[PDB]
This record gives sequence, C-alpha cells and structure tokens, in this order.
Amino acid sequence: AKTSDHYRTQNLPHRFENPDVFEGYNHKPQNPLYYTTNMGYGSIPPTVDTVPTCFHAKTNKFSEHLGKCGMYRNEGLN
Amino acid sequence: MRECISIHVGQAGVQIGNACWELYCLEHGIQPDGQMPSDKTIGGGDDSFNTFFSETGAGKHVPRAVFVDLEPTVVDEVRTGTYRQLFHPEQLITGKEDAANNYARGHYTIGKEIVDLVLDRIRKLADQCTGLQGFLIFHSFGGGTGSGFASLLMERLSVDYGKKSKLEFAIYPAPQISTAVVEPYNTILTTHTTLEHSDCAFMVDNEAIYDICRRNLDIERPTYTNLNRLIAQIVSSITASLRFDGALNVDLTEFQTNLVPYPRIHFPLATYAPVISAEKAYHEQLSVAEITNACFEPANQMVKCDPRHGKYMACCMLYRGDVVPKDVNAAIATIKTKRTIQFVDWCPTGFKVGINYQPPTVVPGGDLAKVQRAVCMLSNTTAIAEAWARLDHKFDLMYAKRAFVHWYVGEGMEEGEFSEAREDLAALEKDYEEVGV
Amino acid sequence: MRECISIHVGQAGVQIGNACWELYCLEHGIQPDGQMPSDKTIGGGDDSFNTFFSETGAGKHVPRAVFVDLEPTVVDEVRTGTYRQLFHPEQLITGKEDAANNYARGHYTIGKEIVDLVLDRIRKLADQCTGLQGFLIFHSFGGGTGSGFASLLMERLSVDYGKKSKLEFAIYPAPQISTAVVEPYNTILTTHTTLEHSDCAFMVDNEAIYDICRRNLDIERPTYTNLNRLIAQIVSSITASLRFDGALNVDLTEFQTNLVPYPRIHFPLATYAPVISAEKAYHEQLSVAEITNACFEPANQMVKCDPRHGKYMACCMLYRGDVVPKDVNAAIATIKTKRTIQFVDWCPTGFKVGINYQPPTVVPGGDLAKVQRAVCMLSNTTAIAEAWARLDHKFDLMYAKRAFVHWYVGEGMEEGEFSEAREDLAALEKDYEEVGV
Amino acid sequence: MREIVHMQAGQCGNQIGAKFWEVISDEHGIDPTGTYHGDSDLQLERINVYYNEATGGKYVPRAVLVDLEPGTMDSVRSGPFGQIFRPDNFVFGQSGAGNNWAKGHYTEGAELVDSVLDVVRKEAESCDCLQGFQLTHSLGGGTGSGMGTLLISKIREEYPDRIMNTFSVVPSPKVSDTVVEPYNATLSVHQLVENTDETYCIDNEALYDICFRTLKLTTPTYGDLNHLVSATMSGVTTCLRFPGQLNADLRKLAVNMVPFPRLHFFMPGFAPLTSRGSQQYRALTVPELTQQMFDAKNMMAACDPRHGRYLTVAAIFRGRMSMKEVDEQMLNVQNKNSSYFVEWIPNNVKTAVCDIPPRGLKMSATFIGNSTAIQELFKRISEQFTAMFRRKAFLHWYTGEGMDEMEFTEAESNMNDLVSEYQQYQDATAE
Amino acid sequence: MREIVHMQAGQCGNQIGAKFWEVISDEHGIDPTGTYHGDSDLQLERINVYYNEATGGKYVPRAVLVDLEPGTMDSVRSGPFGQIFRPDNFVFGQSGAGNNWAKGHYTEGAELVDSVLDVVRKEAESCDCLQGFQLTHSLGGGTGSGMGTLLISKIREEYPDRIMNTFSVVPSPKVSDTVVEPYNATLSVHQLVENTDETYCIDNEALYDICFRTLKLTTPTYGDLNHLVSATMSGVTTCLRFPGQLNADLRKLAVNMVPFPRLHFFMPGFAPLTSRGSQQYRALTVPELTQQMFDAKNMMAACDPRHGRYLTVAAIFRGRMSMKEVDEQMLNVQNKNSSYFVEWIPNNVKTAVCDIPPRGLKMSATFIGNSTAIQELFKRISEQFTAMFRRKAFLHWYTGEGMDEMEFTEAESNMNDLVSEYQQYQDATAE
Ligand SMILES: Nc1nc2c(ncn2[C@@H]2O[C@H](COP(=O)(O)OP(=O)(O)OP(=O)(O)O)[C@@H](O)[C@H]2O)c(=O)[nH]1
Ligand SMILES: Nc1nc2c(ncn2[C@@H]2O[C@H](COP(=O)(O)OP(=O)(O)OP(=O)(O)O)[C@@H](O)[C@H]2O)c(=O)[nH]1
Ligand SMILES: Nc1nc2c(ncn2[C@@H]2O[C@H](COP(=O)(O)OP(=O)(O)O)[C@@H](O)[C@H]2O)c(=O)[nH]1
Ligand SMILES: Nc1nc2c(ncn2[C@@H]2O[C@H](COP(=O)(O)OP(=O)(O)O)[C@@H](O)[C@H]2O)c(=O)[nH]1
Ligand SMILES: [Mg+2]
Ligand SMILES: [Mg+2]
Repeated sequence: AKTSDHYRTQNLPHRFENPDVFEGYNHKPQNPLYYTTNMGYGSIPPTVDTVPTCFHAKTNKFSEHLGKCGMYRNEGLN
Repeated sequence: MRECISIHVGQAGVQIGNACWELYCLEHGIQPDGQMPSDKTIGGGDDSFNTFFSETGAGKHVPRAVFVDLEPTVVDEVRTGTYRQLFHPEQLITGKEDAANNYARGHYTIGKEIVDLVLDRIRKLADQCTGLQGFLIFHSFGGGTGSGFASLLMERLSVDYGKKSKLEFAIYPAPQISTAVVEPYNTILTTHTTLEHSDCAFMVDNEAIYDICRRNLDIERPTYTNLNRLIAQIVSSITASLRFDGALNVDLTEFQTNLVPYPRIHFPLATYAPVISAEKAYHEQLSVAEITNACFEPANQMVKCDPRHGKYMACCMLYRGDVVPKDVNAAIATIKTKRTIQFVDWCPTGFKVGINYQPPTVVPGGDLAKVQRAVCMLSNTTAIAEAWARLDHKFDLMYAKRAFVHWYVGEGMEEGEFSEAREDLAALEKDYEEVGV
Repeated sequence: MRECISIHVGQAGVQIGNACWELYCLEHGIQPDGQMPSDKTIGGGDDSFNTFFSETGAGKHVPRAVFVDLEPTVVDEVRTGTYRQLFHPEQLITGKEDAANNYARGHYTIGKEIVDLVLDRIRKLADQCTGLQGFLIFHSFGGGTGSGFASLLMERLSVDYGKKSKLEFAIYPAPQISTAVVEPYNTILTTHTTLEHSDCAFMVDNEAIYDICRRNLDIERPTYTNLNRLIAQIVSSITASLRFDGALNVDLTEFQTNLVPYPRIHFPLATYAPVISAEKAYHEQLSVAEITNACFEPANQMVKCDPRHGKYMACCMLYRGDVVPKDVNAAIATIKTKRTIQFVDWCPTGFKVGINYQPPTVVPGGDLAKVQRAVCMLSNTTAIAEAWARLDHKFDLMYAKRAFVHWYVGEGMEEGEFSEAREDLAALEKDYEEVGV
Repeated sequence: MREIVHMQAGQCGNQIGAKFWEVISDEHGIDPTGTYHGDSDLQLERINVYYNEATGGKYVPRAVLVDLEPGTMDSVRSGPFGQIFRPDNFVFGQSGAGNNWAKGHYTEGAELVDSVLDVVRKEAESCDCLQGFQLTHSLGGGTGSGMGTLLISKIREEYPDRIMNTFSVVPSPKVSDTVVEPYNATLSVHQLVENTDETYCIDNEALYDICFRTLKLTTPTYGDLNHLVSATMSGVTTCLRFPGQLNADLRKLAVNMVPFPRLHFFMPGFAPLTSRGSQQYRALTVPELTQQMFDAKNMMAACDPRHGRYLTVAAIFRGRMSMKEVDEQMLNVQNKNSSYFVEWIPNNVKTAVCDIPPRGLKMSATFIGNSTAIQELFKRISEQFTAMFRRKAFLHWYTGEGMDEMEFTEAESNMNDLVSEYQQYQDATAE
Repeated sequence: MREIVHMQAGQCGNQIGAKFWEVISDEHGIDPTGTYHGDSDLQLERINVYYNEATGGKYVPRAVLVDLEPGTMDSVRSGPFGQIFRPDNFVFGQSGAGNNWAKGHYTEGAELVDSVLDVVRKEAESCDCLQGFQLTHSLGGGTGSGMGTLLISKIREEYPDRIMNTFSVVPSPKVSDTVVEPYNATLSVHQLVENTDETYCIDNEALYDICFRTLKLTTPTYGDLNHLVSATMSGVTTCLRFPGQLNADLRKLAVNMVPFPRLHFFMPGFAPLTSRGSQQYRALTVPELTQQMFDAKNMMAACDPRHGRYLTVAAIFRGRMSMKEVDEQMLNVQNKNSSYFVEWIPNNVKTAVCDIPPRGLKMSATFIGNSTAIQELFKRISEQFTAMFRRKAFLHWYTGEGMDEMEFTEAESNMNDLVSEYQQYQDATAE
C-alpha cells in the first residue's frame, strides 16, 4: 500500500512512502503466556497510518565537506 | 556533527531506554535490526539519524547508548528482545550482583568495579564521535544502581570530560505513592552528588504521570509502558531540534543557558501538551493558543508540584509540529497578561521559544493522540522546593532514630554523610527561596 | 464571533439542553455525528453556527454547553442516546452522590468537589472563543443540583467573569402542581443567591405550560419532552438574532439594558406565540396583529399570574419569519389603545420590537406546526409579586414549626440563613410594590 | 455506581430477600446460574447497584445473608436463584435462636457479629460509592430482632453518613404465632428508632388481607406475601436503576419524607394489584392506578390511614406515562381528601416517574405513606408488652442470659414517647 | 548470575523441601527424571538459580538434605520426584535425633556437620556468584533446632556476607506434638537471631486455620500445608528467576524490611487462595488480591496483626497487572488503617511486580510482614519455656548430655531482650 492515495505526502522519502519495507517489527513469541510487559515495545509495525507524513531533516553534505577541508586563510603575497 | 551519547543507568534507565530508542528508530525509519531500509540506490540528502546512530561500514545503525544495570535481568531481556540486533554487544553492560536500593552498595562496592568498563565504552563512543554536544543520562532516585552508580558515573565524567553538557532525566519519588522504603535516604544522598556535576536535572514523578494518564488519556490502568512513552516523547521533543530542522532552532547549549539564571537552580520542570487521547482529541482544534493555555495548568504538571506556590524564573517552550510564530507570540502575550502565572520580578522577558516543522511521530499501539502540534515546556519555577521540603520531612523522621542506617554504614556511608547531604539540600532550598523572594 | 456558552445544571437542565440542542442541530442542518451532511459546499457563507457550535481543524461542529448533573442517570442516557459523538467527553460532567432535593447538600458538601472541574471546563470553552457575548444557564428551582450547585456555580462565574451576561432559565414551582415537599425551602434559599448576584432571569412554571399544551396543541397526555421543546423554541427565538440576519436585530446585551429598568427587577416572563397544532393551524390567518394580541392574552402566559392584576413595566417583543416592520407598529398601536392592558406611568414607550428574517423551524415528531411568523414576547411586569407572595406563604407555613430543617443543619447551614433569605425576598416584594405604585 | 449492600437477618428475612433477588434477577435478565441472558442493553447498565462481577461474565448478588440456624441456608440454597449467591456470604451459627432477643443480641448473636461485620465490610467497601445498607428482618422473633438490631447498631457506628433501609416485618395481634412478640418488638424498636434512616414496616395481617380480598387467592400459602414485599422493594429501589424522566433515589426519598428525625416509620404499598378474574375487566389508566393506590385496602400495613393524618406521601410510578396526568392526580387527591393531610405542610406528595415497568404489567406504582396513623400498631404492641411486664411474665428467659428490668422499662418508655410524638402531629394545627 | 543453595534439615524440613522442589520443577517445566519438557525460553533463561547442569541436559537441584535418621530420606527417595536429587548429598547419620536440642547440637550431629559443610563447600565453589543460602528447619525437633542452627552458625562464620533465608516452623499453643518443643524453640531462636539474615516463621495452627477456612479441603493433611509453604517460597524468590517489571531480590527485601539488625522475623502469606466452589464466584484483580494479603485469616503465623504495628510490608506481585493499581491499593490500605503502622517509616510497603504468574492461577501475590505482632508469639514461647524451666522439668537429658543452665539462662535473656526490642518500636512515636 501507498501513503499517497490515502493521505497527504509532502516530500516524504521512499522509505516511509512504502511502509512495507520495514521488517523485524513482529518477533512473535512462544505459546502466548510468558508475555512480560517490557517486550511490548517491539509491538505492531508502522503502517500506512502510523507513519510520518513530513520529513524535515537537514542535510549537511556541503557543510561537512567544507568543514573537513577547513575555512579560508589569508595566504598570499600582495 | 551534532551528537549526543545517552547513558541509561538502572532498571528505570533501561526501560526508559527501550521506550525511547523505540521512538527514535520509529521516527528515523530504522527497523529494529538496525538496518536502514531501501534508499533507492543513492542514499540522498538525509542526516537526521547522525545525532543518535552512526553509519558503520555496512549501512547499519548502531545507537549511541550505554545501557548499564548491575542486575542482569532487565538488560538480558533487551539482549533477548526484539531490539537485540540494534545495540552493539559491548554496550549493554551488566554486572553479576545487585545494589538493592542502597546508595552505599551502589557507590563503594560492586558498582565500583564496573565504572571502569562503562567509562571505557563511553571513551570509545566519544572517540568515534565527531562533535559531542552533551551526555544524556537517564536514571531514577529509587536507589541502588540509579543513585549510587549514577552519582559515581557523573563524578567520573565530570573529572575526565568536563565542559561538555550533562543533561539528567531523574525519576523522582512521589509525595504518597512509593515502591521502595529507603527512597528518602537514597534521594537525599544523591542530591549531594547531582548538584555540582549536572548542568540540567529534569525531574519526572510517577504519580503525576498516573494522574495525567487517568485524567487526559481515559486509561484507568496505566503502567510503565505508558510512563516511559510519555518520558520518551518529552526527551524526543527536547532533542528534535538537532536532528530535524526548524525556524528558531534551539539546541542544547541555547536552552541550557537561557533556562538557568544561577549555577544552583538547574532543576527544570518538564511538561508535555497535548497529552490528550485520540477519542477526545477528535473534538478540539488543538490550536497553538489552546496547547499553550493547557500547559501552565497545575493539573498537567510532571512532578506533582503546583507552580502557584512559587514564581517562574525561566521558561523554554519547544513547539513541534505545524505551529506559526504569530500564534506562538500571541499565546506568550496572553500567558503574560494572565494573572495566575506569576513571573519573577527580575525576569520580565523569560520565554525561549523554539519551532520545529516536524510533527511528533506517533508510535503504533501507544495511548497518546496523534496530532500535528505539540509543546514541550521546560519551566524553572520556584515551587520545586515543595518536593524537597517533603523529602526533608521524611528524611528527618527516619533519621531521628537511625532506621535502616546499618546497611549503609556496613557498605560505606560514614555517619556524617547523611547529615552533610541534609545540610547541603537545606542550604540549597534556602538558596531557592532566596531567589524566589 | 458572538458566543452563547450554555450551562445546563440539574436533571431539568440536562433534559432541556437535550431538547435545545436537538432544535439547534435541526435548524442549523447538522447531523448528530457532528458533520454537515447533504453536500455542504452549496452556499458561500453560513457562519451562523459560530455562536453555539465550534469548529476544529478537521471541521467538526462542537457545541458550547456543559451538561452538569450529580446523578449519572440522565447524563449517561444522553451519552448513550443518538447525540453521542456530537458532544465532547469532558462536557457531560457527572458525580457519584445525588443532591436529593436538598439545597444545603448540593451547595455546601457535594457541590464543592465538582465546582473546580466545571469552572475549568467553562474556562476552556471561553478560551475557545474570539470574544464572548453571554452565558445561558438552565436549571430548575425544584432544588438540589438545580438550585444549590447552580448558585455556587453562578457565584464563582461572577467572581471569574466580571460583568458578562448570565441569563437564567429557571423552572419555578407552580402554584398547585408540584412534585416535591421542600421546594419552597429550596426556592427561598436560591432567591437570596440569584437575586443580587446574577443577571436577567427568565422564570417559568410547569402548570401554565401544562394548560397551554392541553388547550392550544389539543394534546391531552404528553410528557416533559413537549415542554422542553417549547422552552427550546423560546430560547432559540431569544438568541437567534446573534446567529441569523434581519431588520432591527436585538443583541443579547441589548436585551437587558432596554428591558429591565433597575438592577433588582431582573425577573421577566416569556410567552411564545402562536403555539398551535397542525389541524388548528390550517384553519386561521396567522398574522402580526393576531400573534401580538395573542401574546398579551392572560391565558397564554407561561407564568401562572394574571397580568390584568398588575402593571406592564416593559416589553421586548422578538419576531421570527415573514414579518414586515409596519404591521408590527400597527399591532403596537392597537395594543396601546386598549385600556385593559395597563402600562406603568413612567413609561410612555414600553416596547422594544425586534425582527428576524428566518422562520422558526419545525422539529420532526413534534406537535408544533410549520409556523411562518412567531413572537417570543418577554415582558417585565409586577404580576409575579403574587407568585412570590404565595411562595412566601408556603415557606412561612412550613417554617412555622421547623419542618425538614434538620437535614440542612445536618450537612451544615445555620438556621438564620432561612430568615435572612425570607427577609431578603420580603424586601424584594416591597421593592416590586413600591416600583408598581 | 450508587449501590446497596443487601443483608437478610432471620428466617423471615432470608426467605423475603430470596424472593427479592428472585424478582430483581428476572427484572435485570439474570438467569439462575448467574449469567446475563438479557435482551435490552438498558438491563446491563445499572446492574452495579445490586450485583458484583466475577470472571467469565458472572454476576453475583451483593447479599450477605445472616442467620443463626442451619436449616434456613438449605432452604434458601435449594430454591431457585439460590446458587447465584457467593458461598463466602453465608456466615451463620449452629446454635439455636430461641426466639429470644437477649440470646440474639447479647449472648449468641454477639459472637457471630464480628465475622458478620467482617463480611459486610468486605462486600461494602470493595466498592466505590456505597449509598445504601438494606437490612431485611422480622420484628417479634429471634435473630430477626436481636441480631438484626445489633447489626444495625454496629453498622451505623461504622458508617454514620450512609443510608440505612430496614424492611421490618412488625408483628400483628391477629396473626400472633409467637408469645414473646411484644417483648421482642418493644425491645427492638428502641434500636430501630435511634439508628435507622428509613424503616418500612410490613404487617403479615395486612399481607393476608391483601391476598384474600384483592388478589383473591384461595390459599396464599407462603410465597405470595413475600412476592408482594419483593415487588414493593423493587418499586422503592428502582430509581437507582433503569433511568426515568423524574427519578428519586434513597436520599431523595428520605429527605422529602421525614419532617423530624424520629418519624422514619413508613407504610408501604404497591397497588397495580388485581385478581386474575378482574385483570381482564379493569383498565390500567393512571386515574384507576392512583385511586386503587390511595385505597387503604391495598396497603401493606394494618393501620387504617383514615384514623390518622398523612405527614408525607410518596408515589413512585413505573411505565411510560403523562406527568401532567400523574401530577394533576396527586393534586386532586389532596384537594379531595384535604382533611387527612396535615395543613402545615403544603404539597404533601412527592412524585417520581421511571419509564421502565416491572416484569408483567406495563404500568405500576409504589406508595410510601408517612402518616400519623402508624401509631396504632405501636400502641397495640405497647399495650401487649405492658400487659405482660406487670406480673413478670417470661422474664427469666431474658434475665438468665443477662438483662436487668431497667432495659425493658427504658424500651417501654421509648415506645411511649414515640407514640406520643406521632399523636402530637396527629392532633396539631398549622398555626 | 544469581543462585540459591538449599539446605534442608529435619523430617519437617525434608518433607516440605521435597514439596518445594516438586512444585518449582513443575513451575520451571522439569520432569521427575530431570529433563526439560517446557514450553518457553524464560524457564531456561534463569534455570541455574536452583539447578546444576549434568551430562546431556539433566538438571540436578542444588539442595543438601540433612537428617540424623535414615527415615524421611528413604521416604522421599521412594516418593515421586525423589530421583531428581543428587545421591551424594543425601547425607544422614545412623543415630537418633531424640527431638533434643542438646543431642542435635553437641552429640554425633557435631561430626555429621563436617560432612555437610564439605558437601556445601563443594556445591558453593562449584558455582559462580552465590546470592545466598536458604534453610527450612523445624524449630522443635532435634535436627531442625540442632543440625539446622549449627549449619546456620557454620555458614555465617565461613561466608559472612551472603544472604541467609531460614523459613522454620514455630511452635504453637494448641497443636503441640512435642513436649520439649519450648526448650528446642528457645535454644534455637538464640542461634537464629545473631546468625540469620532473615527468617520467615510459619505456624502449623495458622496453616490449619487457613485450610479449614479458605481452602476447605475437608482433610488438610500435610501435602496441602507444604504446598502452601512452597507456594510462599516460590512467590518470595520469583524475581531472581523470572524477568518483568520492577523486581526485588532477597538482598533488596532484606535491606527494605529489617530496620535494625535483630528485627528479621517475618510474617508471611500467600493470597490467591480461593475455595474450590468459590473459584467460580471469585473475581481476580489487584484490590481483592490486596485485601486477601491484608486479611488476618490468610496469615501463616498465628499472631493477630491487629495486636501490633507493621514496621515494613513486602508485596511481591506476579502477573501482567497495573502497578498504578497496586501502588494505589497499598497507599489506600495505609491511609485506611494508618493506626496499625509505624509513623516514623512513611509508606513502609516495599512493592515488587514480576510478569510471570505461577502455574494455574492468572494473578498472584506474596505478602511478607515485619510486624511487631510476632512479639506475642515469642512471649508465649518464653512463657511456656519459663513455666517448664521453673521446676527444671525435662532438663536432666540436656544436663546429662552436657549443657549448663547458664546456656538456658542466656537463651531466656536473649528471648526477653528480643521481645523488648520488638515492644519499644510499637509505642515509640515520631516526636
Ligand atoms: N517512570 C518510571 N519509573 C521507574 C521505572 N522503573 C523503575 N522506576 C522507578 O524506580 C524506582 C525503584 O528503584 P529503581 O530505580 O528501579 O532501582 P534499580 O534501577 O532497579 O537499581 P537497584 O535498586 O539497585 O536494583 C521506583 O520508585 C520507580 O519510581 C519505569 O519504568 N518508569
Ligand atoms: N419544565 C420542566 N421541568 C422539569 C423537567 N424535569 C424536571 N423538572 C422540574 O424539576 C423539579 C425537580 O428538580 P430536578 O431538576 O428534577 O432535580 P435536580 O435539579 O436534578 O437536583 P436533584 O433534586 O438532586 O435531582 C420538578 O419540580 C420539575 O418541575 C423538565 O423536563 N421540564
Ligand atoms: N410476611 C412474612 N412473614 C413471615 C415470613 N416468615 C416468617 N414470618 C413471620 O415472622 C415470625 C417469625 O419470625 P422468624 O422468621 O422466626 O425470625 P427469626 O427467629 O429471626 O428467624 C412469624 O410470626 C411469621 O408470621 C415470610 O416469609 N413472610
Ligand atoms: N508443614 C509440615 N509440618 C510438619 C510435617 N511433618 C511434621 N511437621 C511438624 O514438625 C514438628 C516436628 O518436627 P520434626 O520434623 O519431627 O523435627 P525432627 O525430629 O528434628 O526431624 C511437628 O510439630 C509437626 O507439626 C509436614 O509434613 N509438614
Ligand atoms: Mg535493579
Ligand atoms: Mg435528579
């Protein structure tokens, strides 16, 4: 299923646009008792509904690339 | 480059870590294997994960967390749980004995032989860290691991690192509801150590969360799952300004230095609004004015401490969602014009607002409503001395006839230490009423 | 823009609010689930709902009225019947204990454990506004929740909101027909707190509406629903000028300053015309002059006192439907030329006429016919002095040997309170007769 | 959440409360095995008033039946709707009551009352509201009088602000059936006056008369009587249950009933009552219902209210009806029989209407008449007690278990001052 | 890894430890042979607390069984779940016990204890990290009060900082079964006080009362009594073996319960106890579970908790619950009766909750009380001892074997000093 024919999508990545690519969110236990409440944080997977509709994450490629090399220094002869 | 190492100490620390790393992974779209999903070949422009996870040489995500608990049950459950592939194996550090609600046992015994390994893992994380904005330590004042080992760990990070911030999320005991018995002793003894080695000392009380869940969420039977999800939402809304961009970004140093007037009032008070449920939240606008007016209420506090018996010294407000600065400023103006909120005389301009475009990411199966606006409000009210007055009352009426003290004096705790901690906290609350008046 | 927040206290209040909001939803075209059905996009404006119904971001019409009772029976019936998703969950506040026709019980021991929550909900509803116009309170003078808690609620409302209008709709005990024994006690204790400390108070009996339903509607064994519908029609005709449009509208704060002369005389009486069934409505010539002269008929009032034995001090006459403002003046002239209808000497002009364009709606399953023009004639006069004289007679007769007073003393209220309220109402009777002469 | 714990003292109380549970379980839709076999949603809405809830959707009564002889437990458990009760709520003793107030109060009832209070406290504050304590008993016998009054005293000491209803089967002179009935009644009304909030007294003579000449049954053996009593119980408690247009709970009745604190002895009546031969011939309109309600031959007390004066009158109607018919009838009965109403209380009648009728008929009503004619039973019991206390008759059977004559004399004095109190408002004036 | 070494002693100790092992092997899913036919991995996650690995996957309990006669060892080995134990730690003697404290502490038992300590050192250094030892003696025999206290003294002197948990069955006023029982109890409690971290004293009369009231059973025998004690054991040490929510091990209980070092005599209770027919009518949730903990009828010590003040109360709950509900219930019972609670320890109920219920019932709880009501039982034992000792009755055996009367004098002196220590923190106020 898509979160586009069902919701509003604003520049959301493909990772959240298809919530079916999420695996490992089940981990079904043994026989249904011995069901400690602490392992209830690995509950039901994110789906088309409980997914972010907006992803406003900054990108620091330019800043990181300039920060590794270093800022400008007055080096010359004039 | 902005990166925060989280240290989760105690059983409360490990459960907070579970319910907060679940929210972090589910917000950044990382499955519990630690594996980043299909990015359509080219990875693209996305580096919000860098504040909590690191790109290894495979495309995986190992979190910047150190889970420490002396008792090898709650952390072995995480090692056998659904998030077993997330954490590095030499990050869920455990011992073989317990500290058993004993500050002396957690500080001068078995908790001591593990602090070297914890510091070595912290050193490795800081070495692989480029820019360390601040450590983020989650524990409880119940006792044992959460007080003695947490105090020792804070002292050791203070003496080795220094400078860099150390935010603290401490679970605080209630006026009436309590689990352990030597909780006033363990909480008095740890204030002496969390005073001069903490930069912010956020306090959460369980009874306030119970009342909040029973009143606003229509759940008659709350538990630690809901408690730690609320605390996870608090810390996620605090730290979201790093990972997700916003107008008026407020990062860790900024709301550290715009929240504390003096280097003895560094014990803020969190509040989340809305904490409403979905069936109720169907019938409101959830406007900015509404979610600000339903945030200074004494019924929505997080500590069981009504701020009417005190003055607000500082107030940071982190808005998270589709909020507009015009409505933020109108809400601030209305809050200032209302008379019941008494701000202190030497701070006419105390409000630090921070906007983030990202709405709060709902966790499926949770009890909270799923809405496009939220506020995490960090007050610095002078009313916080009420809890410490009740703490002194309980400590005095236990220490009048030396109850429960033989365990401490056998495992450490020269008998003047209790009196020293009592004197320090009494002088501190004297300082708090001094800055209140 | 023009808000009319309602509070419905007591069982009579909750039932009359059920009928009132059924009428509001049917005349605003809102289905009981909150949405607006039948392809809402037709029409450009239709902002008439923003007096009684709010509007969330998703666009739901959420009403502005708090249904408060101490027993959960009628409130749970509302929560389980038809209008279920329309009201907010924190809008139907209920208690454990009942007030049990006991003003002292509902005012001093049970009323104070729910008053903070109802005032907080009124706080939230008033904050969800853009400038409030007037509170509409609905209760019965039979006693209990409708008298004592209503009095305490009005006291705290007058403390909180300064000079906002607080219009009462009181179910006053009829001369002969009544359903309790301590109703004179409750009315005497309630008039003290609603006289000097509340705004204009519309007051209706029950047997007058009983006789009207017997005669006009030609219906012989109906129940309280066919009284609550008529009072809902009256209150709709009162506060319809805020929502709808028409020539010479009458604002809610302009009702008071142009009806009640002195700030102790604020007890007018209502009369709705023409109440009629369909078979009788098909057989006459419903017109402005006819409904005007049928308003002043002493057999059509909703208060059992003859206005022929009193003085007409002022009259605000509100019209709905196909009414031109020339037949209104032609009817006022032919009323003022009649000698039997007697006006007080210091009042040459005694009429405030107002006109609203849109005709009164017809409820499905009702008994009123599809009327084209209607009047809610609201007159301040001196005829209710006889009714309060009769109630003074009943209260003095029962208080002669201290019947039923041991309860009120038992949950705590001094015996001098009854004498204080009795002498207050005696001074009120003196005030009415000296105004009349 | 308003809710009553129900407790039945004595063999009479146990049977008359077993019939009460048998009729209200049928009213609420509960089967004999304790599950909800009900059709309407409204039946399982106020079931917390009288029932708890166990695992598997099983509803148990909140009944804490107490006796001191083991045969009555067999008689209440072998009957229908008998297995529904919790077996922990069956505390009793193996001794013999002896029809002795001294035995049931001081010697053998005092040993059991600690465990009885334990179970009553558990079933009472394993709760949230706890409005009512309904004890049901007979005056004149043993544990119905002594054990019941001791239980009333201890419970009123424990909970001083909760409603105390007592359905008391006061003895009648024509029925007799026991020679120590005046002793037990006169010695138990002392505790019933100072403690209970509402006490409804029921005459077995009146029950036999209403079975003879109203129900017209040839042999009303032992169950028609307590069926009528159970119908009256359901009528007076229905307002905490299925919602109506104008309801009135136990406090709403009690506030509007008693003018003065020691006037809480009531004469009940449930009169949509017709024989099977006339049920096809009579209508069931509100005027017919209220005229046979105010008819004195449909009263569960042997006192004729014409020889007296109504202090207050209740009318709890059940059924969907018109409230300016019931109200004009309540006004019409006052305007007609104005001489039998006290002149210093205008509007002596309190009216409540619930819209859900009992199982059977579509309309019903319950009458509670606080009148100054109830002193006839009290005067006759006082006369029969003072005709026996002169020549010390049957007195060693109380002094051996241990009582002085001062207790008997103070009980007779408290009898006589209450009779004089009712006579005071029988013969009085408005001003 | 935490672990508990079990040391059983006496006929009572061997029987009750055999019952304990055959109920916790069923809890962990262990065959009588010793093979895991379980159904989950949480059973094998912490199986090393009680079992030692063998070749192939067989599990051998870490229990050392001690007696002075062959007797109960042969009975247990012939009985079911007798083939699971190590055959090399069935150490016994060929002599007799004589139900004599002097014979158990100074005669031939003083060289059997060398072999028992050799076996215990083998089972202790064949390990990684001892949480401690538990012992289950009888307090009134020659082996329970003899061999048992000698084992406690040797273990305390050799390992000084490990948790010692001795359960022990205290004598009773009625139901005695032994004539020198006060002598053995008084001589053994003196060694219990200075050498044991904590004791969970249990009374046979209270167990019989629990069976005759709650769990009807007609004939209660000893299997059901040992089942109750074993359920108490498995309830109190369940957080060591099963993970979940906020948990508490034995050292955490020790540091929370005992305020001052000679005050570690605890008053236990298991409370999902319901009758066979009452199970259907029972509801199972936290409030009624709480009141069944705080019911004096469901206590395994004969002392009345209303005859004293609770110092501290441990509540070890098991099952998926709402710990908001359990904390609210603990605060509610404290605020309900704050009279039976010390003022100088505010909110003195240590609470722990685990998420693994025992087999059968859905929701469990274990009550531990460090009450000041045990001083009346201790005063009673001292009264029996001094009444027997004023005439030097049954003392010639002890003196002829060789113990001076100074030892009995110090036993009675420590007896009365401990009674006074319990007495002062009952009327000691805050300020
Ligand atoms: N909010 C919240 N509080 C918790 C949670 N778990 C434990 N606590 C608090 O922790 C207190 C108990 O002490 P702990 O912090 O658990 O002690 P510990 O971490 O187990 O360390 P030791 O006592 O040495 O075993 C209680 O009073 C609780 O308030 C949790 O999951 N959420
Ligand atoms: N006109 C009208 N009057 C009503 C209605 N319902 C109740 N009343 C009046 O209310 C009076 C009794 O008081 P209630 O309103 O029923 O009681 P309350 O205000 O809920 O407080 P309590 O007595 O504690 O229940 C009666 O005398 C009736 O005249 C109604 O639906 N319409
Ligand atoms: N109406 C009615 N009266 C009863 C019933 N059972 C007994 N009585 C009357 O109560 C009196 C005996 O009371 P009893 O049951 O022995 O009281 P107890 O000794 O406490 O059990 C007799 O005179 C009967 O007339 C009953 O089921 N219904
Ligand atoms: N709970 C329980 N108690 C027992 C059992 N057998 C004996 N007892 C109690 O133990 C006491 C006798 O102690 P005993 O075992 O003979 O001591 P020993 O002679 O040294 O072995 C008696 O008072 C019994 O009440 C049993 O199977 N279960
Ligand atoms: Mg721990
Ligand atoms: Mg009502």
